[PDB]
Amino acid sequence: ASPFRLASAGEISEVQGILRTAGLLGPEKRIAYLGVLDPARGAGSEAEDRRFRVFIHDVSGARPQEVTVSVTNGTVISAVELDTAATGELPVLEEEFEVVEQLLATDERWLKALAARNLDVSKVRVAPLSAGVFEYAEERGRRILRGLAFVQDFPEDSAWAHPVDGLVAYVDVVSKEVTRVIDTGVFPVPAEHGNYTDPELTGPLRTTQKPISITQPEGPSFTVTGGNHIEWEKWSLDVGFDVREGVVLHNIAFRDGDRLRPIINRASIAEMVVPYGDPSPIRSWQNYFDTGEYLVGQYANSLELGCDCLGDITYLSPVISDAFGNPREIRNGICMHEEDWGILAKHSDLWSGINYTRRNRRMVISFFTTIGNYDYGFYWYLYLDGTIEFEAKATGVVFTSAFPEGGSDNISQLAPGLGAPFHQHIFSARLDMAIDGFTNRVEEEDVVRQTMGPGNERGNAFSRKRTVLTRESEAVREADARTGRTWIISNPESKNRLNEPVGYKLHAHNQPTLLADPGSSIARRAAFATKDLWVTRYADDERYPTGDFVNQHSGGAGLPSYIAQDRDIDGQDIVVWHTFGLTHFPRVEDWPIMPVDTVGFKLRPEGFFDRSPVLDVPAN
Amino acid sequence: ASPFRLASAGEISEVQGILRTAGLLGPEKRIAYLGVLDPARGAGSEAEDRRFRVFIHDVSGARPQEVTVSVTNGTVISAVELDTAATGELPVLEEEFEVVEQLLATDERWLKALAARNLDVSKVRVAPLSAGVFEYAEERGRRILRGLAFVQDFPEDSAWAHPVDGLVAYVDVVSKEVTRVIDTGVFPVPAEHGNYTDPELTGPLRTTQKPISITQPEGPSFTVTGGNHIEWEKWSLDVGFDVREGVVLHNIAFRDGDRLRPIINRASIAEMVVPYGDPSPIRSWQNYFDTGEYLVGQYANSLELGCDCLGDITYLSPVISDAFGNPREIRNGICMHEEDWGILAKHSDLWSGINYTRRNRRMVISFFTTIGNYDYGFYWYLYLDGTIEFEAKATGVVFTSAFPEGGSDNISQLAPGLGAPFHQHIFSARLDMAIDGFTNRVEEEDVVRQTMGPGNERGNAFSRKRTVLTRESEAVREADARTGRTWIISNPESKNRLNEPVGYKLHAHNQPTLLADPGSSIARRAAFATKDLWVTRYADDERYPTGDFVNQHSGGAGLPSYIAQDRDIDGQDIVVWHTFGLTHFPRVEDWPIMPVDTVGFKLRPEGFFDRSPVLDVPAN
Ligand SMILES: [Cu+2]
Ligand SMILES: [Cu+2]
Ligand code: NA
Ligand code: NA
Ligand code: NA
Ligand code: NA
Repeated sequence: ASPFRLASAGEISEVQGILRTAGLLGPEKRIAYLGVLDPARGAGSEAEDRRFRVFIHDVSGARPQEVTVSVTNGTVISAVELDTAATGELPVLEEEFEVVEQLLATDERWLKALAARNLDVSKVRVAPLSAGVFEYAEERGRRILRGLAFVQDFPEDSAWAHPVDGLVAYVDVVSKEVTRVIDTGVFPVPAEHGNYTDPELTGPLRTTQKPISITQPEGPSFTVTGGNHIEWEKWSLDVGFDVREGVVLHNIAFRDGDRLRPIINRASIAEMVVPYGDPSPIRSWQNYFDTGEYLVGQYANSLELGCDCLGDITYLSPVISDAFGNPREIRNGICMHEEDWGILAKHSDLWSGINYTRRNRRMVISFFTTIGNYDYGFYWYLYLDGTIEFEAKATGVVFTSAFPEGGSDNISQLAPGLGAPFHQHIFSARLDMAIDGFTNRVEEEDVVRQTMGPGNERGNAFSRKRTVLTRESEAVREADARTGRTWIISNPESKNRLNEPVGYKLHAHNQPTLLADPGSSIARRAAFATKDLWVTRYADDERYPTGDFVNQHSGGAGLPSYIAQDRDIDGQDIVVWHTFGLTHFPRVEDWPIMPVDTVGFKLRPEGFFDRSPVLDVPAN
Repeated sequence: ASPFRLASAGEISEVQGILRTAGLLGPEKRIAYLGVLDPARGAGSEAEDRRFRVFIHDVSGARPQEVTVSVTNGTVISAVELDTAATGELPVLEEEFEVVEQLLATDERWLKALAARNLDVSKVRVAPLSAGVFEYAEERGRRILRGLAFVQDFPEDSAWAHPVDGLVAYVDVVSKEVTRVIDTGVFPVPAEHGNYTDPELTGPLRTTQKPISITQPEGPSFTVTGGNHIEWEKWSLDVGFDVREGVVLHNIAFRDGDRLRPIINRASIAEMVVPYGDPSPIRSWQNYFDTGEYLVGQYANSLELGCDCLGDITYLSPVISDAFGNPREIRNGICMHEEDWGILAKHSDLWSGINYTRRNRRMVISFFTTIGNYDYGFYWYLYLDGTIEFEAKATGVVFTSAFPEGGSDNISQLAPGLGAPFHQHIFSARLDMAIDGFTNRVEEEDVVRQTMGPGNERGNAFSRKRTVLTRESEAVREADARTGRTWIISNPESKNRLNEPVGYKLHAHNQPTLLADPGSSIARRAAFATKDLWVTRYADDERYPTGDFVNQHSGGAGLPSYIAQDRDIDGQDIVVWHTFGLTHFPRVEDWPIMPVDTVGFKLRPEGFFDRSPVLDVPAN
């Protein structure tokens, strides 16, 4: 009955039927995106209407469409033709990936380039990459992918070990034309293999690791109701899944005595960009918007018990649409479990004689996605003490190139002749805040150093200052680790027992933001990534920091255009957008498969409760 | 047989006998510090000599002594009388703590102050705190403690809830004289209790938490030999224990094929300071050097199975000396165990068809100490992939004051009338490096942004720069989170298979350093805490960043005096000193007992290995 329930296979089948009957899903059409729309603000009328948003691509070159459907009523609500030269192309389709390699295999220029390198075309894999927007006027309004080549010596070989540098091609995937083949010169193809399951590379496997057995003899402490509603240790939330964003958390609330207190209305990773920092023309266009261009949810892994998720695991299997509107289940795509998390609180008191220890735990909600060579884990954590944390885990195989003789300022060497270009992995968390309700504000908190003198005669005092962000034009903020800068989201109309506004503090990791020149194409298309924190006034249609149609969009859409409205955010329905990421200079230890590295953020209560919220945790 | 073995009870008993026979341990003497000396450089002669360093206090006012003893030979090696007005006082003795409250109970000024507040002297606990060095000329060369008062309503009451503000006393603990009683005015004593085991405060305990059972059916994967030598998943190290520093790690090495490769010769937390930022004269002198003044090892907790350490736990019970030279065992003072640590590496490859997942784990070595109201956990972690990490966990009860009517810029309000002064908790990690041997150097690595233009026509390139620190005078460095600053410790004479020097990268958390005015007493005594990174040339006698005798030492000793030697550190035997800490603005949720907060650092391999070191981890 809950409006936040996961999409069912029956809903998706109904959407397909509604589109087909309306004449919108002929044999030339493909569904590039399908997802449920969240309820609009003020849904306290119970008048549920399950609506789906659909992007429809046409493989014959006709204009694509954006369509909204009500499965409750069985009707098309609206259908708009899209001018993609203006508003951006649709996300890349899984079926377009294979088109690139097949088209290049019959192009005379491509074959001549491979022949010069004595490579068998049957052994050459082509990575199909998003194109971005650069200097090529003929690409405006066309669906382009760019291809980079790797050699696979045999069917089980890791092609990433054998990049074909000096060569790139551009492909129009609708007209099925190779527009350009660029050959800047022959580089040796690195010859060492990177097969991390080959015994010749691994050596004998270790026999020293003894089992760690994690079990829950009475079952887990959380309950799942209505398919996706979780209650755990005073937390309450709904676990959503969207094919673009992946796991989405709704209605995060905490049961404080007899009050269910809201904290976050919607939390998601709303974009993630991977920009490459190699100025070679073979790769200087390379920027992945994994969320906006590729849709990270549709490549979610099925997670295996004992290997991917260890312990007493509860799975969710979300349903998405394939390109024809058929429902597809991602079996065991989301893992949920609780974990011991060390000591929560401890004190041995000399005067009272009381020794006190309590243990912490966290609830984990995670999924893993694979986009070509990279694999990303998305982890949401809820702690007993009210802390909320996100962590991204980056692994997989690094993207490779030749390593030039005489070295490089922009590429690491991993093996003889094998390079890995510098790059970043940058995420945008969209936090639609609801601290004790929807009237919220953001304050920036800095440490304040004080000078020795009157009133501070021993020169020991220090303080802090808080600055309220009152309008969107002043709500674009940068980190300052040296001054301990954090941001507090508070509710000025809801006070704790000390008559202070209740709040939550955002703690960032203070990693570098986007490094590209501010005049670059990527800085314009990924403007969100140039600043650590943005605050906007909530609006139904302001969903992504990069806009709705990211693929081949010329720039400026999303957050820079939203904040130009300069709306009041002082005690209003607000959304916090936090940029955070990893700057990756690959090391030898990242090859041939990369150990996990992590980045994230957390929010901790700041006078939200009237005292510690974990006094009622038992001794265990 | 190993020279790095823990001190035995028999060794300590022999030290006592040697001191007694030499006439150095009469009834007026107290042992303020006793610990084993590490082998000197070049101990490859097997000529083992177990030597102990002893600080001997005299309760009659005679000069204290520093003594070195050889238990192997049964001799006093050297004995030096100390001029404490010059070189500092000895660490505080546990037995001096009770002297303060007892002496004040008979002082007419103290009793008049308590009578004005209608407090029963039998209910007034006095926190005995280190004195530092301020404006009081009569304290030079005397052993002073300062006392702050708290009311205990009944024997099991938490006195911290009832600070007696406006009152402080200074006590000469040798002459047993109260030198000064300062009463700046009557503040109401906060009346709410803070008894976190009282059902009236906790409410009914939760019944919702189901058990998490962590077991190892075949036992743990590590072995312990010689009492304290650990081998685990290619790591090798010795776990030491010192009464001042606590757990010390020796001879950290990694088995790479058939070579045992050193990484760190000695790792320890060599100082930790807690400066308070309240300018009230009642507290503006308040700075704890928990390591140098109090000795954190002697207050180590006995850790309980299932509560403090969960899983298959191996304990060490270190032995220390009491004040009379008798051995005292800290039963179950160190916990050692391995922990599952999520996913290590993962890739699902479209082209090869191979799906690959491996799980990570870490070895944990920890102890917990209690100093008055605060409790600190010290955690060392070793990971499968070569990462080394330290984490401090801060909990206990925050130090309190009155909350002034009309508020404060330097104190948080926790409850009606109850304040908590702002403060920091700052640690110094001393890392005596040995990356593939002792010829090491430090490079500072910054991200480099590049301008769009020739050679970078699309404005996407970025790079990095490394600066070698060649002399101690240029080796005092500050963090810069915005430029992604890290430090690399490398061995220029040991190269990986790509002909690059092997190295390890230090990743800091980039938290604020010491906030006090640079002209303050604490900035002079804790100079190490004003900068994030120091590099010195190894020397036997340069052990602590604050010097040997921290208590009431006027300042300048330790790191600032060491680096004035301006020694060569470019490919030499070097020591890295890393400052890191927490800046604590207490929140309501920290009261009445504080949930754990954490800070730390980590070191990751940087071309130390020829490829990923965890290819031989099995599928599990
Ligand atoms: Cu990367
Ligand atoms: Cu603190
Ligand atoms: Na446009
Ligand atoms: Na909001
Ligand atoms: Na002095
Ligand atoms: Na060294």
